[PDB]
Amino acid sequence: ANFLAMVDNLQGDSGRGYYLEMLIGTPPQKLQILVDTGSSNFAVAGTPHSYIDTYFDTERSSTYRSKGFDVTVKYTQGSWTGFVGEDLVTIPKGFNTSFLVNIATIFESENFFLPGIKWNGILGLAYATLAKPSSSLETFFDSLVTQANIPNVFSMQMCGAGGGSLVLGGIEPSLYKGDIWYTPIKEEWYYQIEILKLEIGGQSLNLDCREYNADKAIVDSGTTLLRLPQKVFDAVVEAVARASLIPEFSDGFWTGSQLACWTWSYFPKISIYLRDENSSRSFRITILPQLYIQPMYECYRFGISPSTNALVIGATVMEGFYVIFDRAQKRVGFAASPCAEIAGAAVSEISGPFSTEDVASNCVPA
Amino acid sequence: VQLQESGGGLVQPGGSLRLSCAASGFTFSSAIMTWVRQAPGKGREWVSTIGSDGSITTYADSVKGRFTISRDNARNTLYLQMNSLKPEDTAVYYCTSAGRRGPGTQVTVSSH
Ligand SMILES: COc1cc(C(=O)Nc2ccc(F)c([C@]3(CF)CC[C@@](C)(S(C)(=O)=O)C(N)=N3)c2)ncn1
Repeated sequence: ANFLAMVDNLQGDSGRGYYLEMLIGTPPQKLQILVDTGSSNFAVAGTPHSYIDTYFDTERSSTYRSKGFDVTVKYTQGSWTGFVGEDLVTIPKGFNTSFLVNIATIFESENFFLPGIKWNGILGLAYATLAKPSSSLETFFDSLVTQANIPNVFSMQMCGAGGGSLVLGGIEPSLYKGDIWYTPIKEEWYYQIEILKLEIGGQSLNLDCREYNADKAIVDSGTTLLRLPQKVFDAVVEAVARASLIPEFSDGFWTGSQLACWTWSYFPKISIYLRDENSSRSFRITILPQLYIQPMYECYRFGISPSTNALVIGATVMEGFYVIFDRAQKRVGFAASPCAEIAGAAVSEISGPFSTEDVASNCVPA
Repeated sequence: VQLQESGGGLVQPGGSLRLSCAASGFTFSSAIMTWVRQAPGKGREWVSTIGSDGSITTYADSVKGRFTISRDNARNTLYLQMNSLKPEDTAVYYCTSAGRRGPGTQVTVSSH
């Protein structure tokens, strides 16, 4: 593997996700595959669909083999069903050889391929636990780690706020400056991490830290927004409104039903505290208004939404950071992304250490 | 899931072994299977992979033409036929599938 060749291997179509070019089958068919740290299947369009240009035609691959079963995956908003097979895959921007992987080829879906989207498959980079139909369906990354002799680590940078980089097998030094801070992976399914505190404009929300983890707090490149459990969401909104020097935001702005338009110093920074590998210490990842008041008269949408379930550190936040998914050492690293700059200003910050003496030893419900 | 390798040994250069791996606790007939090797002080090295029906096989350049991967789905067994063995093939050989591995089997190739 060549990590420098992986720099800028992702394309991003402006608020629609980051995708990697992958070559599948013999002879190779080129697909555009969404990078998704919140799921664990490699799935691609297998039939024509209104909102995709191309799909993987298994009949044109001499090396494709069918496993003889299907899989149906259901999400909150949508679903797909596909045949499960095996075929050879290459990642031209990073690797010089092919690898034998499991592949789901989608033949029906509901609200999955949306209009104006540039990808035609998904690359789930989470753990075996989440794989469907079961954890015995070897994940793409597990196949790659073995077959490509890379470390069990990958890292991701998103540069859309200012494309991006998926570095499979390690950390590319040219993608960050300053320090990488690591937080433990609490549970290996999603990339579940422990949130200790949220601070808006330097003021803590005064919630029990369990409110941040109640369902789970995860890092998910396949989630668009920063998604917060309703009670946490409500507290954030109240704090941003109190701290913001403009007269008022509509209720519709906060729920995403209305845009705010103008023809930055008046909006607060938002910090998320994460436990260090040493439990007495934390670090904070901070986003500036430019990352959560998102351009769409220049008009803006709120980059935070309520969750009925998890606290999801999605693209809203990942646009600010180089994120290291260090599976080998059961930790997630953060460093501020040099590319996360707008109008000459960094739009994210990282700092530490801070004491955790004021919070419980376990903020995950137990 | 359980993987248990066997069939390693101590051989002369130019020698041969047939490694096996017994599998249980999952549907072996649907699993991609892979052999890896690891010698002390050296990097982990992929050896060969075989698709679930056995028809698709891939090999590391370091073993091409000397080792052959195969499987018997009815017997839940993966194999590695190893011919023309060299000192540099000395390693623990292990089987891996879906992020699990067996404990491995030692292969030592020595003229002594
Ligand atoms: C900045 O713009 C975007 C767009 C997307 C994007 O379009 N993502 C997506 C689209 C379809 C889909 F189906 C999934 C799944 C695949 F499993 C399901 C939902 C879930 C949130 S999840 C934990 O509920 O499984 C996820 N991570 N991935 C993700 N991502 C990130 N930034």
